[PDB]
Amino acid sequence: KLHDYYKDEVVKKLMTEFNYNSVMQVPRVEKITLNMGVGEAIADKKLLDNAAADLAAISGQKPLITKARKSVAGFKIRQGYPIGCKVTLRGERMWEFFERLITIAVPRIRDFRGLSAKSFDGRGNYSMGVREQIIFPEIDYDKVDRVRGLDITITTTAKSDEEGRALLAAFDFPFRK
Amino acid sequence: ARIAGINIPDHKHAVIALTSIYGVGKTRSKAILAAAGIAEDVKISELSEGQIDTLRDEVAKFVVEGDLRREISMSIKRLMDLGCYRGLRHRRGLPVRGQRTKTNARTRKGPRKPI
Amino acid sequence: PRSLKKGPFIDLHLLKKVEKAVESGDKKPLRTWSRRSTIFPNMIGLTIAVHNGRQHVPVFVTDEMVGHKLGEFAPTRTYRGHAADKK
Amino acid sequence: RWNAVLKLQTLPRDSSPSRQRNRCRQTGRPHGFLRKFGLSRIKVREAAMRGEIPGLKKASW
RNA sequence: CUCAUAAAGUGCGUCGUAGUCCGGAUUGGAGUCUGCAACUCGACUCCAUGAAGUCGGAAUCGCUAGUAAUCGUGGAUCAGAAU
Repeated sequence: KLHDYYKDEVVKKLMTEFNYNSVMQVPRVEKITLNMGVGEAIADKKLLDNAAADLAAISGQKPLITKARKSVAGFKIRQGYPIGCKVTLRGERMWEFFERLITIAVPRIRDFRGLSAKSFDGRGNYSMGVREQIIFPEIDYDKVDRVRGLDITITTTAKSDEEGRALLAAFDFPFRK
Repeated sequence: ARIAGINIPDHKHAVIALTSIYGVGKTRSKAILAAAGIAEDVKISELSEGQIDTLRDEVAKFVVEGDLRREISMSIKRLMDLGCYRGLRHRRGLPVRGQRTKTNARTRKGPRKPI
Repeated sequence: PRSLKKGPFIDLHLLKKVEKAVESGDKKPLRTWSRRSTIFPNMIGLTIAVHNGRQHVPVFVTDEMVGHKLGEFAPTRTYRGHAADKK
Repeated sequence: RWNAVLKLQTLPRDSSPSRQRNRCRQTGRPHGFLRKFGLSRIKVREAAMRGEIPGLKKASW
């Protein structure tokens, strides 16, 4: 489908008129980490239930509850307290959630902007900023309690501000200046 | 029930139940309920599933949450970067006096505080 | 030890015209020489240019500015602020 | 302004002699004056308290 | 001619202690005005937010029949800020 052309066709073009180098380095595989919103503080013994219960619908498998390394430091932390809870995997999956994410349902929220501020400055990891109420084609319209709003990241190994983001604005819009 | 920017108005009348939204209040409560045709004397636990639906779509079209707060920050940053006393007033980190405040003023401030 | 009681000093010249432009709204930026005058309501929304001694600088009067003298918003000296002059 | 006080000019502009208004003598305020004294409402008071105005006296109660 | 609506009463309804449109403080935004001005000192209120309370530590104050408690109005002083 519309995802294979981005690693054989629309990858050499964005490396000829304003690059003049080799074929590699720009841009591979390697897993992509998907963090979760801090569940701490919000409430007590709960939320973890509704958690992994909604994070298992958009994707497969269920998140794992892992603790930190038993090593007290200069902070209020006990020994044996579930924190973090992260699980990232791939192989060929992290390719489709880049299609049904930025094509439909958007523009189709309620008050979407269009112009984004300069996220990063001198790095590779971009940024984001989504609200709590979102409408997706893979979610029920009336049966979900407590709307969830998780961010979106993307790991890249760039060297300069330019030469990049030119691939982001190649399928993921809008983005005015 | 769920409506706009994550709101949990439970065990309340359809009226004030919305008067808890930083966006809408009393006036907006009677108007929204009169346009959607909903009893103002019915609890949020007695509201049908079809009544809440027609209430979310109508209230959806409004300005609330962060997107609004950021506009406030920008409005406080625009006059802050300029030579306006008001902008410096928001900071208040400027000299309140008549002698200098930059240096030699620990007689009123006391022990040097961390930057 | 400020003092104005009930006798504010508004140069009779820069006060008569500012009222003349009130006939139907306001008028484009004006220029005054005597900064000794004090800012007041009638001068709200208008853009008065005070003389710093060399040229006239546009000073958009505001309700929060009311009470202070026009000269207070017209810097005499000129410090380049030898720096990135940010903020 | 010294220009706005063109009333002092006996000969009016294109407008008929009716153009001549009044303008106070002390302050020069055209707003509220007092023909009899030719002074504004804010000057007739300051001049009254000083007593510089003969025959004038502050009404009591 | 206006300030004036007299407040309460009278008739009807709400409620019985759940922070629930009950209680309205505080705070954000918009905005009129008296005033030559109201940032510190204003009145009022549109818009939103909406706490402390369910009769509140040691102590202490006014009152006995249309009286207590409680609500609203007028006037003297006064150009004008009179809880």
